[PDB]
Amino acid sequence: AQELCLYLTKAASAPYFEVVEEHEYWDQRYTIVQQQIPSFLQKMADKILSTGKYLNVVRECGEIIYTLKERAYVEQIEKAFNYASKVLLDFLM
Amino acid sequence: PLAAHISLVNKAAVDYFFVELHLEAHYEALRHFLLMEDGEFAQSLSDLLFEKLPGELLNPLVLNSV
Amino acid sequence: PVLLSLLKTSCEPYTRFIHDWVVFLKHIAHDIYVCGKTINLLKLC
Repeated sequence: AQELCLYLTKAASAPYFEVVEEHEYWDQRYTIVQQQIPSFLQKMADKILSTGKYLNVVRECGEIIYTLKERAYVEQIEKAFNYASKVLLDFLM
Repeated sequence: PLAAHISLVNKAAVDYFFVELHLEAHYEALRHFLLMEDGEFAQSLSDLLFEKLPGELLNPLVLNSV
Repeated sequence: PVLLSLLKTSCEPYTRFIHDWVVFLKHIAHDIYVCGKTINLLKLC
């Protein structure tokens, strides 16, 4: 029943990992919701929100798997946030 | 099958400290400052403080800046 | 065989715990306690 509950969460997470709530001057656009935090990404609750936020101020202008005691996904997020800024910061200089 | 893996972890744990985090540097650096091994520093810190001698020489504006 | 097949699966989850940091003779008892904490410390670095 640990192979099963890994088959569900592997498929019940593809929609989430293909898109933090948005709104409609820029600190009220996207804001963290505190309840719905996985409590194993709580360490990086600020780099996720900061990673996509930089992608939108440029867009409107013009794989992850869960493992225990292994942080292959915690490292995978830092490898994209370290690029999310290098495209926007360079976009303003 | 166990002791063969214990020695490889520890040897890789200690080596990780020296060649990456410079444990050998911190020791030979704290001695330069705390134990006053590096001259021209204690002879310049103590020499400054001793120039004064209460309410002065105690606020973070002089001793946190000296 | 019957006892073995039990012991062979009654230790299955315990190996996983041991598979993280990676009576009986005390010469290795205290060593296992430190052989794991090192792995659990490198995981956070």
